[PDB]
Amino acid sequence: AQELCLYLTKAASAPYFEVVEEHEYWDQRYTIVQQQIPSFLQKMADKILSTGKYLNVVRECGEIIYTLKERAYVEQIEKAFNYASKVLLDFLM
Amino acid sequence: PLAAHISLVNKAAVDYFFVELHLEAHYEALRHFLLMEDGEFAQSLSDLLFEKLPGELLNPLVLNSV
Amino acid sequence: PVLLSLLKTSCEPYTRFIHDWVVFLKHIAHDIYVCGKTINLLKLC
Repeated sequence: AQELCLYLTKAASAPYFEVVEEHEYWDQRYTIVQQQIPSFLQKMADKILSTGKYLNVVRECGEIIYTLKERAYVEQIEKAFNYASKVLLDFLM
Repeated sequence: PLAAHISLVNKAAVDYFFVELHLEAHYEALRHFLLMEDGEFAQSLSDLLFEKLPGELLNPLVLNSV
Repeated sequence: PVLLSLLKTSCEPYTRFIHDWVVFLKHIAHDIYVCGKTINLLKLC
């Protein structure tokens, strides 16, 4: 029943990992919701929100798997946030 | 099958400290400052403080800046 | 065989715990306690 509950969460997470709530001057656009935090990404609750936020101020202008005691996904997020800024910061200089 | 893996972890744990985090540097650096091994520093810190001698020489504006 | 097949699966989850940091003779008892904490410390670095 640990192979099963890994088959569900592997498929019940593809929609989430293909898109933090948005709104409609820029600190009220996207804001963290505190309840719905996985409590194993709580360490990086600020780099996720900061990673996509930089992608939108440029867009409107013009794989992850869960493992225990292994942080292959915690490292995978830092490898994209370290690029999310290098495209926007360079976009303003 | 166990002791063969214990020695490889520890040897890789200690080596990780020296060649990456410079444990050998911190020791030979704290001695330069705390134990006053590096001259021209204690002879310049103590020499400054001793120039004064209460309410002065105690606020973070002089001793946190000296 | 019957006892073995039990012991062979009654230790299955315990190996996983041991598979993280990676009576009986005390010469290795205290060593296992430190052989794991090192792995659990490198995981956070």
